[PDB]
Amino acid sequence: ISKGFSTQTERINILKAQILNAKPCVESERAILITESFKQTEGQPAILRRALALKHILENIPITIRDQELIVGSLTKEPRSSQVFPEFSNKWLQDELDRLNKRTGDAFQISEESKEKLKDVFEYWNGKTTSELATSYMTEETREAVNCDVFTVGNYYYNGVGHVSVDYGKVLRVGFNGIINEAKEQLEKNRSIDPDFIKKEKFLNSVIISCEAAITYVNRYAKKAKEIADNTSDAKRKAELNEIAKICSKVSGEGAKSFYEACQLFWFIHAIINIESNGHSISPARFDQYMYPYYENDKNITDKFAQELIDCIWIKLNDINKVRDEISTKHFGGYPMYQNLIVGGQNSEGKDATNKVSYMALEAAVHVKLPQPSLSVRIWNKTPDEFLLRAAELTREGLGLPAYYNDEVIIPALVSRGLTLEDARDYGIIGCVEPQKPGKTEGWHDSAFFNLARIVELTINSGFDKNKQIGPKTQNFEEMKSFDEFMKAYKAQMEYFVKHMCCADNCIDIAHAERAPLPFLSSMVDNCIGKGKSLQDGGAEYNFSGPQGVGVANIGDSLVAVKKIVFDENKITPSELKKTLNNDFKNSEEIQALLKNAPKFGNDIDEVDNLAREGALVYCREVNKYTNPRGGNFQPGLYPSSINVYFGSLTGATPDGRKSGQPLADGVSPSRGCDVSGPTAACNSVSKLDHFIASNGTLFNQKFHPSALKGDNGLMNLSSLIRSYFDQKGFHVQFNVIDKKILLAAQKNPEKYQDLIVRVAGYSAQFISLDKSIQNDIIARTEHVM
Amino acid sequence: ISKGFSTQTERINILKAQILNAKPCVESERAILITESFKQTEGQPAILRRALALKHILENIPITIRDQELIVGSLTKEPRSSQVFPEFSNKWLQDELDRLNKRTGDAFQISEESKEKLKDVFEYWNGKTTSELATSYMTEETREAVNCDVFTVGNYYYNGVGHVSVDYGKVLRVGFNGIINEAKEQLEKNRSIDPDFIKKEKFLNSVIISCEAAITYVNRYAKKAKEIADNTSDAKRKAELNEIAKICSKVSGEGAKSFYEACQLFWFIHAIINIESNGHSISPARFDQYMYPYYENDKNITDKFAQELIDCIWIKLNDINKVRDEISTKHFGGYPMYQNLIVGGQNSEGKDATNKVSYMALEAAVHVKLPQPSLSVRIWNKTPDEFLLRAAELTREGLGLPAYYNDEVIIPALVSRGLTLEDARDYGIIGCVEPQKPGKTEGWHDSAFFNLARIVELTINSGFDKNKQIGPKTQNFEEMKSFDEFMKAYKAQMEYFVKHMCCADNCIDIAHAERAPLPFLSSMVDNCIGKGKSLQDGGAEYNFSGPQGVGVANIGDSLVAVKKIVFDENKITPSELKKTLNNDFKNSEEIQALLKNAPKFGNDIDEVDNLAREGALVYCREVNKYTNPRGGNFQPGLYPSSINVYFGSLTGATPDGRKSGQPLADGVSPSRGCDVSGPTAACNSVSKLDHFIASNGTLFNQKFHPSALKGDNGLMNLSSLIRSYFDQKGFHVQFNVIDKKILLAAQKNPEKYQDLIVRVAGYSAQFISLDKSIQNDIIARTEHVM
Repeated sequence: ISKGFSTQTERINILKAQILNAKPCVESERAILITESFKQTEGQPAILRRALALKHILENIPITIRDQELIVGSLTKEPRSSQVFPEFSNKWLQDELDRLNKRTGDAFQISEESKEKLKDVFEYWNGKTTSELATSYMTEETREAVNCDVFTVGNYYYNGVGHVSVDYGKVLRVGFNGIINEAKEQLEKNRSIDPDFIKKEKFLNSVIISCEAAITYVNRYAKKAKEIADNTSDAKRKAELNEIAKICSKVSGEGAKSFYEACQLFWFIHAIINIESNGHSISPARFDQYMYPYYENDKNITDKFAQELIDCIWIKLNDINKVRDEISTKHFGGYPMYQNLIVGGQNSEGKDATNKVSYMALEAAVHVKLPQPSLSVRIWNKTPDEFLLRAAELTREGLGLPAYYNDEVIIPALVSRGLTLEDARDYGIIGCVEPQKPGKTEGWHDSAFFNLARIVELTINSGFDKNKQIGPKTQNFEEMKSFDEFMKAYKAQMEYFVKHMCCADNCIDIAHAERAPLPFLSSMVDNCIGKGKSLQDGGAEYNFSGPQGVGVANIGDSLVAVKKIVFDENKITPSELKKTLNNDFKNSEEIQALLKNAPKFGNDIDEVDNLAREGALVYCREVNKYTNPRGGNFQPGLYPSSINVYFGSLTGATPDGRKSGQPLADGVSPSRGCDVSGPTAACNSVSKLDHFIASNGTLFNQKFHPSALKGDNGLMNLSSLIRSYFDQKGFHVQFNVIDKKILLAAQKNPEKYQDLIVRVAGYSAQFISLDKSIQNDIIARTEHVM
Repeated sequence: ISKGFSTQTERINILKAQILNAKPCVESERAILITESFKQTEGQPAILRRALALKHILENIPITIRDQELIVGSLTKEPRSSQVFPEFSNKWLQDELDRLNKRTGDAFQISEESKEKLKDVFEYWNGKTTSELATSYMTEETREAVNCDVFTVGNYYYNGVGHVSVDYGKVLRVGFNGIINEAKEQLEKNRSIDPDFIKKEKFLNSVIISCEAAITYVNRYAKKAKEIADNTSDAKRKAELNEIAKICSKVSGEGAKSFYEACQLFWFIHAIINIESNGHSISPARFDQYMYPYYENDKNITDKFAQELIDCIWIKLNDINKVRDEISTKHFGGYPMYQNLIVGGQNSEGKDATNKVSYMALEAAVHVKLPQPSLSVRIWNKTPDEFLLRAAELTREGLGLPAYYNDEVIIPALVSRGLTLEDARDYGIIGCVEPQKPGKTEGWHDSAFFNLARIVELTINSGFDKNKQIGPKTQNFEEMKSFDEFMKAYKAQMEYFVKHMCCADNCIDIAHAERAPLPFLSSMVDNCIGKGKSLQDGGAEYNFSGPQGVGVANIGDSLVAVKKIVFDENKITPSELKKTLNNDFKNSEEIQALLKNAPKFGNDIDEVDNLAREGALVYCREVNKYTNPRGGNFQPGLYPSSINVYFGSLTGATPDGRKSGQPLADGVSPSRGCDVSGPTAACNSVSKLDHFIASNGTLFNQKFHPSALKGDNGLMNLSSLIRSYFDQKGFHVQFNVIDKKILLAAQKNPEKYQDLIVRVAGYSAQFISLDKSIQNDIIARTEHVM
């Protein structure tokens, strides 16, 4: 049953326009301030330096209240802009200062004045960043493996970590004063003559200073609100501002006690986190679970105003941005922050937890129609039908939202990783598809991207690449007589690179703990205050590291091709295939056709599906061998953000028929046009993979022609498709519902399609802000009907 | 049976004249070099920065070979001068640049050029020293306790740690190449995917770089030797310089294989240690045990040359110097380095270990007659009579040498602190009187000086001092009715300050580990290479921290006076005594007389000797409660260097009759002229203290009139005095044998007595280089006869 969606107030349109009409730029205030503070704390421990720096920033950072805002708090003067974080890395910025506004995608403006002020910043931070210490900790062998174009650990290397869902619920209940009082109590409790207390004390004091600075920050908006009110004409806007001033004053240090207060305090928590560090994927998680109580108890609010407040937060979540270097930008195209917000699911007791706020979140997506937040819904055996159908309506809107997650697979997967059953049932998603128990984890849910297809090249070329032996010298492909020998060489190549990728991640882990322990963020994740340790030092109850494998379909299709055509049927000799591949099928399209016609993943053909499964398993098993410095384990992920295009441009021709330089498959999805047996057959193939071991998450994309979702019948079919895929143990699925014509038009006349939103992989983005190479990949994806 | 001493070669007199005619100065080379290197290693981990800095220093530090030297290696161009160590502290130097000349005590010259060059040094190291981080780690309350004249933790706060006896024996056998290969083997052993290996690898690589730098340092001298030889006329000196070149070449990286090579390699090890850090008390320890094998196996050497070589080392040990701030200089007056070298004793099997070299060491002291090294002898039940008598002859020479140590007390004391019986039996002395198992310890043997008399003052004034409550507000003295109430208040004051002294020590401990881990020094102490941890990080097998209590006699005499005169006989009320003390006995000498006539420590009077024991035990028991960041325990020591005088000037009048500002007693010695019952009665009193608990060492001074050691009979009396004191469980004892008239003359005409050496406390010094206040204290010490 289609119910349709309500309409947003005019204010929502005003606010939305602010985001879309904004010209993304790089501001310099924060960079100046943090450098300023660090110059004065040279003789203080890192944790105190971080606390004092946050304090200096929050007391001097410019304060902005955009016109018509109900929820205030902006990190940059210009909307949808980015601050700078010199503490992690900055030389890349110094190199790109003049070509930032010359980008085809993810372009950023920067005044001549800002360029001038950053000079001193670059000068001071030379050798004092986390990225430089990280490099120093790595062995020479690891530094080389890092530059072989097999994997990339740049995410946490060039910028902050993030990828966490803080315990918003706790802070909303006790406010910043509560966090302070808790730290003060621990300080009293653990007082001791034991040397260990020395460092624990500095950590706790750092937490106090941080939350105190947070209280100052909120008060600053409180004062600014009045100054605007006193000089605003119409009593309506004046009245709203006086309310804002009043609300900010209360949630200044106290906990929320009304829905409005809860919304504002929630935003300040989220905002401050993004000022302390620029790691993205700061996910609100189960927003409907911790916000509902405040909605239910507020006896003076109307559902209309409650909805408007929510719509404002949806818009504020879009105001945050982050500038990355040229290369990294290809890994995260479309100004993505990946702030995942999930709705629905079950509670810790195993009962359904759908509530009104669950539905208001879905409604907001339609009211705002912006890339953020990354709206998601949890599905389980007892998911109410109305809820799943309502999510289906949203999907039909063509925003790529929401992403669907299967409780039936994730819960068991999390418990096997060490979470209690209660914590597992209460999971939220971080960034793209990474599950975690909110308020208790330091997951590092995206510590690297690993190119699986690249390993196939190395196996065929015995570790030799370009003009150097970059990987182990495994058995020559030419001398192989069985597929087993190929699989052993494949595993040997896999083992070597996974080892160095993880080792590299651990050096970066150490660097962050050594130069950038986060006092503020740590105060909201369990055990940090109790243990007197930061997140970087293992204070979290649960600790993980999550590296992503990219090219699942390419690996499955390649292995079956080598197995069937070379070793089984002997149509080609190893020596012939190797030459053909190294030559990119030049003067040998007969062999390419033979490869392209081989069985392909995504058609419910077990012979290939099982090799895609096994190929991925070799990767996942290698990752499970590793441990991080925080005492946690590494767990495999299979998602790609937008790196499948970049990775593909660095990979030669592969045994599945793909020509050199072409994009790799996205997530665990079948390759372009290879899934020619319908949506269902494709879901059956994907569900054959091991979605339990890849506990860091797997991503599955599917694109339907609009006609497939028309009418109630269309909604019914989408629900069946989803349920059927999840019953077979699928991890996640999300859908694009657009006509190819609209996308093509967008490429011709961007000006006319500024509000066009499309799903990339785990997140939605403004289509015209994506590089052409990413746009084309999306356009080329298989299009299904039901 | 006196045997007199042989005569040194003319060369020794020439080398000796170099030290005495030198004018101590502060050079700037090292300061410039380490600063330059640190600017280039900003992005490296601390351990690597320290390794690279040592490398840069050793490759560019001026090389110097003084005339007629047989053993080469000089740390400063000008003899007996000091290099600078900005990494620990340096602001104090900036403040004293212009008054280093005007000193009455340890005066240092500094060129106008050096002053200019240090400007950059001061500017760069701001906030980057160990002292600044140490302060930052301390709490508010601890910082205050540190600045109220009760104790001082300045030693390891302003400069390096040191106070260690490296495993010289090992390096002499395997050479620097041996250490390097051992580190390389460990690197291959421990190599694993475990995150912990990351930091261990950096440490081991740091060790390699350091030993490699040490190798090139030795080679630079090899090259310089020739460069000089090619420019010297008389074939005799030319031949020596060519021989020096050969030796430095072999010993360059390999172990010694002749007495000469052993002597030269020994000095290089010692010298380089003093280039990496300026922590003093770098003690050669059992020189006779590890040097004897090389002497015995050398078949081409004569005892005359072997002795000359030893005399050369003796002179070289006097070439090293260290500048300290005005205040610290009062704690360590006389240009002291406290390099303790000990001979005799038993081996790990419990058999006597006296050997030929044991005697050559004693002989060397008479040949050179300089303040260093701090010669000592080990004495036990089976010590050969000839040996003890020969040591007695040396004592008669009046150099203050040698210090005597009782194996019968020390061995048991060390075993109770955790050392195996074998390690304890192989102890050597660090600095003044601090015992340790060489090559396996990080003892921190002089982490602080605690003023015991000051606690008595705070007990009487209820923690109120000057114009503020600095200590606990213990029971008001005026309302005390029994001695028990007094002791309880005394313990309460003691507890409070010992707690903060130790906590402060722990913060400094952490600071050194965080900013100054030593790669080179650590490589020669057991478990460091094996554990992949530096000395500062707990790599040593044995770990301790040793704070010194000062004013034992003053505490004993004060407690018996309060007990007897006030509580037992009621001659005066508490209120009256308190008033009289705060008034420094003004217009109440009748009361002072009464206090001075009360029983005094040092006369074999149990009533007072026991309160001296008990008063000291309160201090010792408090210290035992604490542990350091390296997993070790704190152990009490009772010695004062020269701080008894400084501490005295900061202490008001005390209940024993001592007027405000007067020196406190030295070590465990009776106060000036209170021991009026002969040397034996004094020894009996001191032996009543608990010398086992004060495992960090106790110091006992005694001064005899020259007539007491005249003739063989005099030598036998001294042997019996020593035997009796040790049989009664005394820890240590040393004697000054000098005529009062000579010291007074030296004060009147310094120029005439430049070679006059006298015993301060645990070390001998050049009398004229000592400040007048310290000179007078020594002159005022009780003079005994036998």
